[PDB]
Amino acid sequence: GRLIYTAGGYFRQSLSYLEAYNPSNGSWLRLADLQVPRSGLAGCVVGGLLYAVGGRNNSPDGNTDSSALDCYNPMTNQWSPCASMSVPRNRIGVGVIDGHIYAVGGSHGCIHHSSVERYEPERDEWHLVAPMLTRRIGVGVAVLNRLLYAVGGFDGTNRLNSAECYYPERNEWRMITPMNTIRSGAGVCVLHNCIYAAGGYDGQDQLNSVERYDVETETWTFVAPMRHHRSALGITVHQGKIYVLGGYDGHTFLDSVECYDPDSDTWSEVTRMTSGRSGVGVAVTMEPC
Ligand SMILES: CCC[C@@H]1CCCCN1C(=O)c1cccc(-c2cccc(-n3ncc(C(=O)O)c3C3CC3)c2)c1F
Ligand SMILES: [Cl-]
Repeated sequence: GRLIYTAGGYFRQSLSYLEAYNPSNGSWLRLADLQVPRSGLAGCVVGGLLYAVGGRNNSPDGNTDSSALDCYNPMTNQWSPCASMSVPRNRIGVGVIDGHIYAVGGSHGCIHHSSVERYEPERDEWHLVAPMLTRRIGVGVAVLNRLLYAVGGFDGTNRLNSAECYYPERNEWRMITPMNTIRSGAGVCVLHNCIYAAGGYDGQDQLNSVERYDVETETWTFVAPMRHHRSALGITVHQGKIYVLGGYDGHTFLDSVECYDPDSDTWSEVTRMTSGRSGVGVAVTMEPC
């Protein structure tokens, strides 16, 4: 079976937790801690390995933005460092295309990045690619049909409803239709032919709303809202269903995990994380041993 891995996050300070949830039986497993606490990171999987990318260690002894890439092997339950990115990237978004990891946007202190870089596991090397048209931190990233989408975020001055697409063979970014909602620190993922954007912060309030972009019609449509308003949520897809994990609702660091069934257009509570946290990294891969 395949598990939903949550890495890092934030509650009082940045966290080192790695925990795995099994939708088939409801169980949570605590696995090997990250070597360095981090929130505002992203997770992804390549070749069955789990990668934790970017973030920041918010800690009583100082705050340090992360350029780190670290690899977790479920076969061994061990974290291994990989090559670091060109720059620290807190509140990062990532996407995988053709076995390569794209790191998108994020912050380094007051620097809000438009830059983008690509990691090649076989070479353990990062290389910069074309920058986005917009500086974006708290950016949602997804991949559909081997194209990379950057959705919403914060540009240093304003939260954004805008979104853009990267065409790898042209090394070029182009704007797409903006969302109907300003969203920073949303969860963004792909399901079927659609890019979903769930929650986020609009400048005044945390959001429960969810909308999706159909690449064939170039339009965004709202679907059913989540049960919990949330920003800095984790999101992933497991067996054709969207899962959202944790985040902040303006009041509480949520332990709520919700899942979306596109066929019934309904959200339901599925489990609680072992403790409330925001700004996790999430991805799906095989069971450990
Ligand atoms: C010291 C951190 C406090 C912070 C902010 C105030 C509320 C308590 N805190 C969090 O819960 C938190 C902690 C770590 C990371 C994140 C995190 C993750 C991804 C994206 C963004 N992100 N990126 C742009 C924006 C924006 O506001 O436009 C955000 C916030 C709307 C989410 C933020 C956290 F939110
Ligand atoms: Cl932060």
